[PDB]
Amino acid sequence: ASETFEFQAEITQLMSLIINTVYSNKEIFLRELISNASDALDKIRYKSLSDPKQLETEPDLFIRITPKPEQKVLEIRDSGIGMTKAELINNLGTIAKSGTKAFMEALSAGADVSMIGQFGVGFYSLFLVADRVQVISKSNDDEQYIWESNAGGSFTVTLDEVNERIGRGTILRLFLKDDQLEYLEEKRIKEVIKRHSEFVAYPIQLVVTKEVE
Amino acid sequence: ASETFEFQAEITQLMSLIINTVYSNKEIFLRELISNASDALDKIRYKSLSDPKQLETEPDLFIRITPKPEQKVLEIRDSGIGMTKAELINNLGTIAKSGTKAFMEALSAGADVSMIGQFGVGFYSLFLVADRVQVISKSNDDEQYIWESNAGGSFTVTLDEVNERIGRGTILRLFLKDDQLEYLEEKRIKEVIKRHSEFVAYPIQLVVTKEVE
Ligand SMILES: COC1=C2C[C@@H](C)C[C@H](OC)[C@H](O)[C@H](C)/C=C(\C)[C@@H](OC(N)=O)[C@@H](OC)/C=C\C=C(/C)C(=O)NC(=C(c3ccco3)C1=O)C2=O
Ligand SMILES: COC1=C2C[C@@H](C)C[C@H](OC)[C@H](O)[C@H](C)/C=C(\C)[C@@H](OC(N)=O)[C@@H](OC)/C=C\C=C(/C)C(=O)NC(=C(c3ccco3)C1=O)C2=O
Ligand code: NI
Ligand code: NI
Ligand code: NI
Ligand code: NI
Ligand code: NI
Ligand code: NI
Repeated sequence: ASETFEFQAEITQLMSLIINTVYSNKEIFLRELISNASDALDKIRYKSLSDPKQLETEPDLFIRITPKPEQKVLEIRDSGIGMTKAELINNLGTIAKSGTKAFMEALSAGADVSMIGQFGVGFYSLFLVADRVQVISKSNDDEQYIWESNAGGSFTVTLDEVNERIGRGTILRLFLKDDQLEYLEEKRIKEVIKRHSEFVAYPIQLVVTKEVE
Repeated sequence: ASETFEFQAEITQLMSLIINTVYSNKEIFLRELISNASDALDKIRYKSLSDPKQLETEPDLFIRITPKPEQKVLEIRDSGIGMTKAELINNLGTIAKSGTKAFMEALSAGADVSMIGQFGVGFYSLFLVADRVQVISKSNDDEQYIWESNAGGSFTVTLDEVNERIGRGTILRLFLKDDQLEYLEEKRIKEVIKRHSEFVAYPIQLVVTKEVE
């Protein structure tokens, strides 16, 4: 029925630094979320070694990118390990994150945004291209939940009685900024993926809507 | 929380005649559901003439066909008028339907299955290719509901706390028979649509998943 949570202070700062920022190489947000997806797919594949039944909820391991042009939305789905309510809460904003400080200090010094991934806060690069995100997620150990943020000071978390059922995993639902609609285009997606996500152990799927004529 | 309803007797007979049937031209089920979609799109476009706000819930008028190969499922979506709980109940199985009798008598006499559409029971041709259907629907005048049938003697109707939100309209979710998986293939869909659905006033979209390599 949907709870509101406060962002740890530094995490709010990080998000502002990013959402309010010029910078050409915004395309990196795609490497970052594909990198996350991949990590999440590794984790369930590995968990499944001693627990084969964990795969039963969704046998197929993939990454799938669905531009929804109509809604100015882009979605990155993975059939990875997914995240519980508690995980969404703790890992995505309430708890003091590993390198949020360190990363901003590095930016102060002239570091390239590109590095965000190496500080373990790559997730937040999605604010380069988006003013709202929903992380929708289904872990084998909990119900499906939606974490939502507009880069403000808080996020909500809501039991998901609204989205298609993910069997297991996570959909990143990016509400793209108006200047950033190029990331809805098939050719632009293939380009970024080919150039900067060359070594991914899982198939990357791209959902394309074509009018039959 | 999901109610069970009985099929009017003749409607049960019709469904058996169809689901238990040889016959080459099964492809007609596609004409029939595209024909329905179109009718449903006409109806809201027309309703919108004196009530422009009816379009607000989903401004775009389209038909969209999404083969889900993984789940052996094919979906035909329309952004048409959609159907209420009561409508799903009355119009799709509990009430004595216009030409269900007449149509079966016509089949007894040697009529081609193709004609089902002209008896106003084309909907049931989907059992040519499918052993389970979910009709999921969102009318402007009610919540989203799922009507479900395996061709048996009954259907259920359930408040939809499980599927993506249709803004307005209907998704036909066909669980294809194992002999009928050709209707998952892009080329097969374009063929049937081009040959037998040549004159449709609305764009027909086909969702294709392609692996980026
Ligand atoms: C040491 O674990 C890792 C953490 C610490 C926890 C958050 C891990 C999570 O706990 C529940 C969980 O184990 C998930 C698998 C989470 C993943 C990676 C993502 O979700 C999925 N499923 O797509 C992502 O939301 C999309 C979640 C937040 C990640 C943020 C903050 C990051 O920028 N980076 C990050 C990692 C990483 C991997 C590759 C590049 O960076 C990473 O390995 C981490 O922060
Ligand atoms: C005189 O209205 C019509 C009826 C009688 C009522 C059912 C109408 C419905 O009441 C609420 C409603 O007005 C919807 C718009 C329903 C549509 C057409 C479909 O849903 C959508 N939205 O895709 C379909 O489920 C997919 C529903 C059942 C239809 C069956 C039984 C049919 O085989 N045929 C059929 C028509 C038809 C049109 C073209 C070819 O055949 C038709 O015009 C009819 O039965
Ligand atoms: Ni539009
Ligand atoms: Ni916007
Ligand atoms: Ni580049
Ligand atoms: Ni499979
Ligand atoms: Ni089956
Ligand atoms: Ni033909």
